Amino acid sequence: ADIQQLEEKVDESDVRIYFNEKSSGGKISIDNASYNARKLGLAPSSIDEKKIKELYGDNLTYEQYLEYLSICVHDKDNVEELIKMFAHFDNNCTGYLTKSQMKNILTTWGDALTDQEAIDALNAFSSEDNIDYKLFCEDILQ
Amino acid sequence: KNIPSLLRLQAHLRKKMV
Repeated sequence: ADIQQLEEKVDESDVRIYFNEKSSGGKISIDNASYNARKLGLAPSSIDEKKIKELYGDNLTYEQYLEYLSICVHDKDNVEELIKMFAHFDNNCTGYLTKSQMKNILTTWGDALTDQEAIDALNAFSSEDNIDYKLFCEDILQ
Repeated sequence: KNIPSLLRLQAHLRKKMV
């Protein structure tokens, strides 16, 4: 995604308003840029954050913030890759993982969530201890 | 293993919680 594509997917008015909400001295921190990206429905990972940081440092001008948002687009995202990641841990091929198991996965590798973030993400999907991870991934991409 | 896909999942969880 370049900025032109980005501004067909998100509303530029929101992009600007959210920048104004968080900016200081005409610039926005990467943490606040990621917060804005999420509000706009985008899903940055640490890969995207480290990329923009290498280019511009941790405090972005408006145009650099636009370039960051374009990096956050991720058109190739899909449910299948997520299900397959969880299915890796589903040895008995039940289609289920417990909340404890999913919490472990989410808080151990990659851009690890805190225990509370993981608990809150899981409890929000289901009151029950056994999670149909296929249904969970469909819901997370909703 | 499968780290890229895990990062995408964690990214969507952070998105949804925002």
